[PDB]
Amino acid sequence: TRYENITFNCCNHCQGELIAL
Amino acid sequence: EIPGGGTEGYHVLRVQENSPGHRAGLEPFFDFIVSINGSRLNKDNDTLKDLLKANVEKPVKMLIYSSKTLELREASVTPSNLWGGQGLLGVSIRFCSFDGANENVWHVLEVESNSPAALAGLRPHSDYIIGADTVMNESEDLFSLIETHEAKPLKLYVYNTDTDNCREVIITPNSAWGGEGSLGCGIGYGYLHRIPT
Ligand SMILES: [Zn+2]
Repeated sequence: TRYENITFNCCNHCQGELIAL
Repeated sequence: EIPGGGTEGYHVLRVQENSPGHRAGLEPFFDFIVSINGSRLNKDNDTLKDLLKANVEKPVKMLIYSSKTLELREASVTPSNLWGGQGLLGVSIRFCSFDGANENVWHVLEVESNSPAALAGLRPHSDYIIGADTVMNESEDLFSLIETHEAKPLKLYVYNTDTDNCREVIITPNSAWGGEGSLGCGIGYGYLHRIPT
């Protein structure tokens, strides 16, 4: 089981590039 | 109460613990940043990044839509490079839109002892599967993914109502586990099986 600083890139609506800010 | 209207915004997908985003209460997966200091973020451009840069060490006000609560809220966030980590917020985002976001979740119901579900650490009633590393945009898609991962490890993203946190689990569906199906837990989908509001 992972719990930390996860990127939940599992949305079918996301359109833009993944950006860290 | 979103000045400017529309459903576009920045989907928050990662919030590093102890970051300014974390301190402000930004929640990965559920939160969409829809405005900053009253500027509507309804276009995929550099406005958000630039406003953060202009406001380093200055609190900014974000308007956020949550697909968990289905509500708007304001949060104060202080962009900073002094918190120890990388980035002024410590978050990752993608331009997105929040309409329909709350519907793609699968509610874990009863979990049988010694089942693939039990072994993966799925928790009855309080866990909601929120996605995987492939697209799932219809009720049957988790079940299809389970089928296509017969006897193979499958990563699932899971929210829990009691801890109010998301995590990653690995499940290995297995039709030979001893009981019915390959999962050994019930799964609910639809308006009765969404994260409690
Ligand atoms: Zn999204």
